[PDB]
Amino acid sequence: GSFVEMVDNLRGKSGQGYYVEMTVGSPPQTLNILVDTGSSNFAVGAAPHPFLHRYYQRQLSSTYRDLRKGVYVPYTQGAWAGELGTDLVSIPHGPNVTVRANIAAITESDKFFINGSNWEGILGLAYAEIARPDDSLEPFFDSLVKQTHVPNLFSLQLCGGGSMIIGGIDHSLYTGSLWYTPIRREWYYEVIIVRVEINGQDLKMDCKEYNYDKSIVDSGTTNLRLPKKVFEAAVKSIKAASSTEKFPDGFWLGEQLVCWQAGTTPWNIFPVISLYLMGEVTNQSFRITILPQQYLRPVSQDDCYKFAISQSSTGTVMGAVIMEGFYVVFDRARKRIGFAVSACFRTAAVEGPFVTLDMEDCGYN
Ligand SMILES: C[C@@H]1CCc2cccc(c2)C[C@@](C)(N)C(=O)OCc2cc(nc(N(C)S(C)(=O)=O)c2)CC1
Repeated sequence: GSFVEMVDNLRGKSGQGYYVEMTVGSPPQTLNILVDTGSSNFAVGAAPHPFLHRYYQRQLSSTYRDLRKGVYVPYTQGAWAGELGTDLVSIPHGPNVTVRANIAAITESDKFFINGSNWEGILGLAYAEIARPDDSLEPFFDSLVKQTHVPNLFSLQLCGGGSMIIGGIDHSLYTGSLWYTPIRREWYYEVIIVRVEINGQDLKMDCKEYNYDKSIVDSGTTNLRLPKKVFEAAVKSIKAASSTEKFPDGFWLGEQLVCWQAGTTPWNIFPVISLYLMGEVTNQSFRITILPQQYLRPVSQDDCYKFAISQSSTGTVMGAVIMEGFYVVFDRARKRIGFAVSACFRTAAVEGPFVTLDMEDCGYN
């Protein structure tokens, strides 16, 4: 494959984030940067912190330009404050280009950096609409596309480290066909879920509930996060389908873990979950099917697991444990996201087409 040099350019895991090396400034300062499709700011630790191995030293970069404006970014989890500027940025195991990008130098933070995660900054790959301080601060990928001929597309294979292929699709990273769902709105990577099944049994909720108040794809969130009403129905259904064994109720709430003798985890007793996504043709959908190996996240002779489906008050979030099944293509150029079975008794699947009527009615307005 022509994209071979980008294969395996990611390290990390679902619980702590996946990261890529990025080289900033002149002379080069290389840092580990969280790959985040749920936000739109590029920002790096720029001062000592207990959880940081290295940080950006602006004074040592001759190409750094201070924008003389501060920025504050609150996330679903954590927040940071810093100073805005621009500097030269390249991705050594990514595209063969160097761009002048906005960069926020993080000087203070709260509950953001994670001990032992090995990343020192964040690459927000979503759109300008959700950038801070506002949509005038051009996100990194926008600068990349504006300043270079790199195609307006990237793809993520999260294993399952992983691969971020920038500017194309690497056919070695998936099997079968790619199936595409429209990007509903260019802010988050917003999609539309049209049906949910647990072991082939329809959850039978009004599809508007699945997307209230939005459904997004976020590589920087661990879990499948669901609106409360959906979470409740899904857990009731999963519990019923896995009755071969009994689990404490707090397990389903993430307040308890269960551990099995290494190699004895009874995967076969847990159901598969299918999420149907709106397709590219009228009344057409496809499904991605999620295994217990995905939604039971590993945390001696015992293997401990946390239930990785949880509640949200801000809509559905298809996080890393969902993406780990799949090669996911963020086709910005054609405003669509593709899913295929990742090259990394049951298997994760992407299947279609299905006939689903009134799919337009599933989205929040
Ligand atoms: C991979 C994550 C680490 C990287 C990370 C930390 C903190 C913020 C972000 C990204 C940015 C953004 C935009 N991704 C964000 O705000 O995610 C919400 C989030 C993160 C995390 N857990 C969340 N959940 C509460 S859970 C356990 O249900 O998956 C939600 C921590 C794991």
